[PDB]
Amino acid sequence: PESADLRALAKHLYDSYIKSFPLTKAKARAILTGKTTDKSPFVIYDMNSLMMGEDKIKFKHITPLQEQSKEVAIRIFQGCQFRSVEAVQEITEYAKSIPGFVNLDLNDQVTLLKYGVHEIIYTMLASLMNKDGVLISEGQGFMTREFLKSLRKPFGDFMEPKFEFAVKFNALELDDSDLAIFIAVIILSGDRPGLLNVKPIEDIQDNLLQALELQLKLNHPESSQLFAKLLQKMTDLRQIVTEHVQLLQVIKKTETDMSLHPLLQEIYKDLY
Amino acid sequence: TERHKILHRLLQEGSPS
Ligand SMILES: COc1ccc(-c2c(C(=O)NS(=O)(=O)c3ccccc3)n(Cc3cccc(C(F)(F)F)c3)c3ccccc23)cc1
Ligand SMILES: COc1ccc(-c2c(C(=O)NS(=O)(=O)c3ccccc3)n(Cc3cccc(C(F)(F)F)c3)c3ccccc23)cc1
Repeated sequence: PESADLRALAKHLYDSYIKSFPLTKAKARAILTGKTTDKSPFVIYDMNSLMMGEDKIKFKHITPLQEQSKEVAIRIFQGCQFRSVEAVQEITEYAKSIPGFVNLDLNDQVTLLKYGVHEIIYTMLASLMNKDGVLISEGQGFMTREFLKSLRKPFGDFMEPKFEFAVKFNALELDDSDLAIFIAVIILSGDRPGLLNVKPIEDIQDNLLQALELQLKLNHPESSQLFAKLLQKMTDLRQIVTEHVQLLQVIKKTETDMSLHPLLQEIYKDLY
Repeated sequence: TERHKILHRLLQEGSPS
C-alpha cells in the first residue's frame, strides 16, 4: 500500500491499544512527571511505606494472592509475576485485534504469543519507569529504584537492568501511537520457533512495518533514523529475554518459595 | 490445544468475562 490504509491501520491499532491497556504511556508520563489533576502516587521507599502501600492495594486480589507470609523480596517478585500474567491477558486481547491475526493457524497464534509476550512486557515496563522508580498499581503508587536496589542478595541486583533499558528506550520519545504498532510488529514475527505457516505472518508483519515506517515519518519527522533504532531495540529485547529466562531457571533452584503462575509455566516451558 | 491450555482458552473468540 498506500497512505490512507496504513494510516487506518495505525488508527485501528491505537484505538485497540487504548481498549486493551489500562494505563497508557501518556497518562503514566503525566503521573511520573507531575501534572495531572488527579493528584499524586503513594510512594514505597522502605518497609513502613511498603506496608502502608500494601493496605491500599490488597483488595485487588483474592486473599491467597497477597502472600502475607512470605518475606518481602518474594512478595514483590510474586506481585510482579502476577502483574505480568495480567499483562499477557491484555496483550492477548490486543493481539486478537491485529487484522489477520485471528485467521492464522491457532497453533501459530499460540506460538506468536508464547514468544512475544516477554518482549512486550519489557516495552510496557519502560513506559512506567523513570530514572528514580516505577509506577505500580496502575499508576496509583511509585516504587523507588533505590528501594528495589536494596532487596536481598539475588533480587536487589536485578532491577537495575530494567532501569537502564528503560532509560535508553524512553530516550526515543515514543508515543502510544508509535508503541501500538511497534508492539503489533513484535507479535507478528515470522521467525519464532515452530511456526507452521510463516508466510501469512510475514505478510501481516510487512503491512505493520510499512505502517510503522509511515507513523514515525509523520510523528517524528526530525529523527530520520528512528525506524532503524526501533528495529535495533527489537533485537535488544530478544537478548534481554534470553538473559532473563536463563537467569530465572538458575535462580529458581535457590529460591524455593518462588512460584510461577501456571500461565507463565506454560509460557516458559519450551522458551529460549 | 497443547500444552498451552490457558493461553489457548485466552485465544478463544469471546472476550474475558
Ligand atoms: C524481587 O525483585 C524483582 C522483581 C521482579 C523482577 C522483574 C523481572 C525479572 O524476572 N528479572 S530477572 O533479572 O530476570 C530475574 C529473574 C529471576 C529472579 C529475579 C529476577 N521481570 C521480567 C519478567 C517478565 C515476565 C515475567 C516475569 C516473571 F514471571 F518471572 F515474573 C518476569 C520483571 C518484569 C516486570 C517487573 C519486574 C520484573 C526482578 C526483580
Ligand atoms: C506489594 O507488592 C507489590 C507491589 C507492587 C509491585 C509491582 C508492580 C505492580 O504494578 N504490581 S501490582 O499490580 O500493583 C500488584 C501488586 C501486588 C500483587 C500483584 C500485583 N509493578 C508494575 C509491573 C510489574 C510487572 C509487569 C508490569 C507491566 F507489564 F505492565 F509492564 C508492570 C512493578 C514493577 C517493578 C517492581 C515491582 C512492581 C509488585 C509487588
